[PDB]
Amino acid sequence: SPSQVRQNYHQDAEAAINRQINLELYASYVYLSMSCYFDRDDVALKNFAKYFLHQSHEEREHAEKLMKLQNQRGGRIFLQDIKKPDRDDWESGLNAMECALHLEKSVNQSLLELHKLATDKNDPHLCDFIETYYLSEQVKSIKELGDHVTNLRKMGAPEAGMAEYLFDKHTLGG
Amino acid sequence: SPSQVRQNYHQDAEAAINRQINLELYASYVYLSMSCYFDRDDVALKNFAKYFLHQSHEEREHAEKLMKLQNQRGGRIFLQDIKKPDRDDWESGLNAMECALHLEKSVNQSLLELHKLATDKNDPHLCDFIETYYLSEQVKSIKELGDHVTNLRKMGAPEAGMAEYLFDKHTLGG
Amino acid sequence: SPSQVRQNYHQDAEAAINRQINLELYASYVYLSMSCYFDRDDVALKNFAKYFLHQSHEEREHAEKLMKLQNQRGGRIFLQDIKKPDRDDWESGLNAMECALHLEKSVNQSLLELHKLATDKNDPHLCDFIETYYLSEQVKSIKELGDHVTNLRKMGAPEAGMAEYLFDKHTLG
Amino acid sequence: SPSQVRQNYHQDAEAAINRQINLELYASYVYLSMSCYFDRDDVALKNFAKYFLHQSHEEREHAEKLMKLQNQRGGRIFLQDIKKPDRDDWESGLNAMECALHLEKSVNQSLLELHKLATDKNDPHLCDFIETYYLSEQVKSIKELGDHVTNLRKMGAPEAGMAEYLFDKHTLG
Amino acid sequence: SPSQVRQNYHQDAEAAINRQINLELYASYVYLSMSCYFDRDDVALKNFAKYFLHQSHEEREHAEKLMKLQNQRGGRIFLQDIKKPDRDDWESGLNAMECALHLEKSVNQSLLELHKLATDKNDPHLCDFIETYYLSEQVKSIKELGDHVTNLRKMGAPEAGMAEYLFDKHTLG
Amino acid sequence: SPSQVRQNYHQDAEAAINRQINLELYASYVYLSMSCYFDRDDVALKNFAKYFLHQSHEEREHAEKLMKLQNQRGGRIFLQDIKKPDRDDWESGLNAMECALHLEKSVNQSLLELHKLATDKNDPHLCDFIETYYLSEQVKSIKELGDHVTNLRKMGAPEAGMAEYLFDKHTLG
Ligand SMILES: [Fe+3]
Ligand SMILES: [Fe+3]
Ligand SMILES: [Fe+3]
Ligand SMILES: [Fe+3]
Ligand SMILES: [Fe+3]
Ligand SMILES: [Fe+3]
Ligand SMILES: [Fe+3]
Repeated sequence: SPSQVRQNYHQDAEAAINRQINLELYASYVYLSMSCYFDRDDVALKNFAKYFLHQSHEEREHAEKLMKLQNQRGGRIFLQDIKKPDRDDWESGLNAMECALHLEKSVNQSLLELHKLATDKNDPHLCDFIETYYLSEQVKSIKELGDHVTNLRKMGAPEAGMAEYLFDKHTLGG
Repeated sequence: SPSQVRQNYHQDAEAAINRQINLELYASYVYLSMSCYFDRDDVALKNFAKYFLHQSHEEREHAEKLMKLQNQRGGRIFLQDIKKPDRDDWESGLNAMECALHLEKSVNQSLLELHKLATDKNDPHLCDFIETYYLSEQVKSIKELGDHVTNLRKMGAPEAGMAEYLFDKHTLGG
Repeated sequence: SPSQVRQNYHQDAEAAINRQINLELYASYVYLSMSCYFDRDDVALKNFAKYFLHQSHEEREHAEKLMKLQNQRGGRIFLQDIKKPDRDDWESGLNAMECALHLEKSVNQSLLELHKLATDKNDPHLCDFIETYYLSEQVKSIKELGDHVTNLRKMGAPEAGMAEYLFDKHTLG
Repeated sequence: SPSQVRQNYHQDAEAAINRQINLELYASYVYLSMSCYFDRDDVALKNFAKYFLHQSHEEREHAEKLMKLQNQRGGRIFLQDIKKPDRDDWESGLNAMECALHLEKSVNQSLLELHKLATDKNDPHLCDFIETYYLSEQVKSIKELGDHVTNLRKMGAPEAGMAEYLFDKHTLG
Repeated sequence: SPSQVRQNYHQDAEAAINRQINLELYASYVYLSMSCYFDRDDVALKNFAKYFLHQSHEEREHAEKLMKLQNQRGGRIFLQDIKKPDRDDWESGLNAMECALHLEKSVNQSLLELHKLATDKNDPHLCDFIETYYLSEQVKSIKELGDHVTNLRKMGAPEAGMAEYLFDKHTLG
Repeated sequence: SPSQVRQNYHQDAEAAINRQINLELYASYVYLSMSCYFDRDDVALKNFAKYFLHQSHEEREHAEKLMKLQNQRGGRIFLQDIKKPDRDDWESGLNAMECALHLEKSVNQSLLELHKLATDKNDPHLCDFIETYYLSEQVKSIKELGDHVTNLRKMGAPEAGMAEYLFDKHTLG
């Protein structure tokens, strides 16, 4: 019945990876929607779009790595519907960063509980895997997104329209 | 209020793109699933997996180009749920190619009707856009999957053991 | 009388090319006027000048390619006067971008009508020629101009001083 | 049963491609004959021969590119006899160019008939395939051949001796 | 009020530069009409068109430089209609060279009058500008067009049709 | 009536070359049929396709060299209809090789008769021409196709599915 490679891999941990894979693919789809917003003619911020397009592809990459982990440990992949993002119009550059900040913190919460579940079942490989390739990256993203909000707020976006334009050119342009 | 860049871009075409975007994103999620199936330890065909992963990212690329088209013509993007693949287990190498063959014909089928619509609304830009970047790619990709199914069939897949193993090395290896 | 190389080229289509050849040359002259407005000392926006001068050269290049299409298909070119632009002063960078957008949209409306006639006279080469080299760039340029107008509106041009100046260095530079 | 890759590909389109294939091969054979004529010791125009040899191999490629299309869409390649050229002695450099001009307009006419068949059966892939790789090249080859005739006529060929000799070196060489 | 940069720049000179700008744009637009003529399938002189297109682009660059002068000195550019060429059919290469020689001499005439105008108003910058970038160039152009008209006559154009063909390859190639 | 270059070139040998030209053009056509067959979606052997397409073009090179031979010896090229291949469906990789083997032996027989006839008429140049560029080349093609026929039979083609698929990669790739 079980996979020939399976060893110290609980069936609950297997299910939480399938949930995370879906939650990672959900993140990718949200960031893709954001990118499209800033590429609109009535928004027209290419480096906001380019930034969020890059973030979308990393989430696609994060989803694929869990799928490889699932198969590595002997667990089987089962995919669900990827839900559409909560909103289509994201208003402005600032709001998108704040929705993204919340999105990454939600993903981080799912990973922490996943790591908590991995610890409870004495799964040190899965605890190492989440520690190395995910928890560090989420802390880095959450801090980065927090910085972008901190500056945009100070600059006076979105009321002062010259704020988001100058952010797009300097911070996201290099 | 409406798009200042909009011109001769009928509102049904705008909607037909939104459904076409979801179709290309679906196809990517179908290919992603297939790639991971051959990555399982009880299937273990590396170049089958690597092949379908490439097809998935091309279907992702195709979706993003339609999303760019939507913004170019002054349309507005509205996203739906990306539905899961009809099955989780893809039986064998031959079967996945046959499922991919049929999938591409459904994607092409939609594009033809999208061209038919675009021709009836007298939109030469959207007609040439589909002609240039999609109909050529679909006919080429269907022919390719037709060739693979043939070779895997003649070789005796999947009951004959070396059929898919040798095909993974020779044809899908390079 | 008819040319040795003439085949499936309707006389209505032939004349429609010459009208377009004039419209492309007119668009070039409009863009040359715009470019010079920013070259003025009391406007002094050097990248707005480079931008519209480049568009002025490409509209000439578009006009040159339509002329080449006329001779390829055996039709005869008949040039008309080139009209002057409807205004000399363009006020600001934003206003010039908004005018340019309407110009490109009006040129596209001429190209769309030209494609219609080709379909109604069963000329597939002429339809392809317009599709391949013209409609693609119009939508692309229109979209680009739409972006420039959107950004400038939000920044607060032309009444906010640094709006157009900074746009000059960042987007156009 | 039909092919596994077949979709929106009519029976008349499939069969029209087979005729179009034989036409391109026939044209290749015509150009091949022209080329070998100028290699004769009593004609001896090397760049006339090398020019028409080049047009022979490009037709062969056009014929091979249709066969590629035939297999992609799920149709099947039925071949036919390639008819010998209507004449062997092409007389002069001017006459061969006039005969090639006629031949290229005939092939272009057949591709136009093929396009409206593809248009009638709502096959946009076959319409684009013809638009992209054939119609545009046929207009160029007809125009190119027309230009060559026009010069040779003004030079005074074939009565004028150095007309075809110098055209060989300058325009073709 | 006068521009901040305006100094020793008379309004008649300002107005005459704008009339010159139009004449430079007219000169350009004439050359393009010539270029289009030689690209025709019944004329088919490739380097003739090459030559006349080059002159069109240079006359365009001459006008753009005169516009830059207008803004440099403080003047303001007022554009006018660019009149169409006084004929559509240019008949021959020899005739187009004679019409071009005629054109350049007329443009030189205008600049000679623009120079004395500047001389009268004691404008040493504008006198130098015209001497440096225009008067020397117009004499060079007229001399070159003199040479081609001369060479084309002595060769026997346009009755000997091989003459214009060989002048296309050897002098303009 | 006799060509200025012609010497020791019997008119039977001239007529025989014209038949060989047609036979080489036939052989080129048969290979083109075979190549296209393996490019079908339901066959899908891309290197078999490449192998026979290469032979088709080398048969055209053989034909063209014979056409150059004809003009060198003052003979005149008279072209006939290129007959269509005996079949459209070539069945399998094995069958195509055996048909190719039969074709190369048919062509070789026609060459040996052409050489025999050339030896009867004491035409030592024509004998050497067929020895140097055709006879030695044919023996190789027949030997090479002999190997491919043997290996496919040994592997158990086409009944064993992997036979021709694997032969496609290792031998022909
Ligand atoms: Fe993630
Ligand atoms: Fe796709
Ligand atoms: Fe344009
Ligand atoms: Fe089209
Ligand atoms: Fe052709
Ligand atoms: Fe000038
Ligand atoms: Fe041979």
